[PDB]
Amino acid sequence: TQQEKEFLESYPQNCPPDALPGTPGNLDSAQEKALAELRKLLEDAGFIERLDDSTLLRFLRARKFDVQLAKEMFENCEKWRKDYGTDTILQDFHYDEKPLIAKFYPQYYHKTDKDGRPVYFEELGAVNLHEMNKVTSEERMLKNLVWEYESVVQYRLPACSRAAGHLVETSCTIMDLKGISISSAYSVMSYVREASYISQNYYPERMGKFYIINAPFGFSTAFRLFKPFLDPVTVSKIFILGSSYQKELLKQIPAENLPVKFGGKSEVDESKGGLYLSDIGPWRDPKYIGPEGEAP
Ligand SMILES: COC(=O)[C@@H]1C[C@H]2c3ccc([N+](=O)[O-])c4c3[C@H](C[C@@H]2N(C)C1)CN4C(=O)OCC(Cl)(Cl)Cl
Repeated sequence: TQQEKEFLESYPQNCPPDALPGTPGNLDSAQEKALAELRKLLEDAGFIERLDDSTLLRFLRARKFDVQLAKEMFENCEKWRKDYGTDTILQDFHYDEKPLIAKFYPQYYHKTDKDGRPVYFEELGAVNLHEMNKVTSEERMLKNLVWEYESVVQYRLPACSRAAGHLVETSCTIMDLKGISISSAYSVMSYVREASYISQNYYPERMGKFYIINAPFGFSTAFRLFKPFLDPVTVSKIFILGSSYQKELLKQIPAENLPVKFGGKSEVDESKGGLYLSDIGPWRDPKYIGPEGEAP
């Protein structure tokens, strides 16, 4: 439609030249041929939405540029979007529980990284599902996850792209394991498995950086010993850190963007919900909000 054209022209469209190959603005002739092919197949099948360069190149990158497999992945995602109701979830779903249960599984976005990525915080080690299940269900926790993802697509990434001066496609995740136990790890395992399935199949190439902090000794030790056998791309994206994580985070996230509790300088009003109920970032700055309007 013409409104989506205005939306896609409302923010920078190119990744920086030193980003990964196959990203927007950094295609060779082979990759460019694959995008046009993939696009032709999907139009011929009757798809109209989500055929912009950024979306298609993400599915291509997830399947090593195999057009047929990327089309299959796109078709699986679109089927889920119809069954789950994802295209209207921002209107349909209302997580009014959140103020009651946020402290039992803290999840919040807060500002951006040095590359413009919105930073997502998950205090998994604090999880208390026994108390969380008094108020809400796992199905509603997953709806809230998809709601956030959709809010990242529609609102946070376009604002982050404008604030950074280049296309921003991905998040930066900080997962805090402080307080995790074997018991609580098993309790959250079903949720995490569902979340990962959704992320990997329906949001490919949206993970930019993933930091685990306060990892227990045995978990941390395994990654240290197997890091040499891991893809150097993987090693640049995924970090398993112990209790001295502050300096590593500050290399990735400006001090004024990183919350105090994690070694930064960024502060929020603890009397008005604190970080758990906050959603601070460029997507709340009118200078960086385009025709999509401001996020809910
Ligand atoms: C619209 O896009 C968004 O809103 C992003 C998408 C989301 C995401 C996409 C894909 C994967 N993924 O491909 O797997 C993945 C995530 C998780 C974190 C990301 N953001 C917090 C939100 C982490 N994540 C994952 O599963 O974590 C396990 C590993 Cl493999 Cl990193 Cl240890």
